Amino acid sequence: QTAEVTIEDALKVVLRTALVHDGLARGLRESTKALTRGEALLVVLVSSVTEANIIKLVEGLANDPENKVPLIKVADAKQLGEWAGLGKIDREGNARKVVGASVVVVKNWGAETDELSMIMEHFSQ
RNA sequence: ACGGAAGGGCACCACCAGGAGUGGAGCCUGCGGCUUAAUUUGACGGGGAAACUCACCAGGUCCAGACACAAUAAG
Repeated sequence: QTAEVTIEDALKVVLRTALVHDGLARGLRESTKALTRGEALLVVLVSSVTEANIIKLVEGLANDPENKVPLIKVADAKQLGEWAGLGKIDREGNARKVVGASVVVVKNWGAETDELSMIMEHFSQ
């Protein structure tokens, strides 16, 4: 469905603070295995991943989702890597560069419970 | 200080009178020695002793570096 900027930013900060809570699965494989075991409480998929194959497989389970499968889209790959600790680590004075991720799962919420509840309930519409 | 000048004790780790002996024998056990891949080692070691005790040998295994720092990395 139609993705807004508030939704995507609140989402990347959800990945940011639920990353600290030791509750993420950062990668295509770890997130697909996260969704096969019923461990994904919310999944984040990047809207700019070049190869569409694995996505054409995840977009078949996105258009027809299960009762325990909520998803949501972000804007870029390198940045969704960044908020998951990967991609980049940029704070007021410090910087460190890695490479960006395609999809990331939130297994344990913790410090972002009401935020992932809001994000998942506004994607219900 | 030192005496190997002399004088006393005062003693079965000294001598008399003995007693039992040991040293000779086989076996035990400790020390040295040689031999050994090692025959662990101190000068009784609570040192009793096939694993343990092993501290010595022939080989087969693990587990290494706090960290800092440069690349990689999430496709």
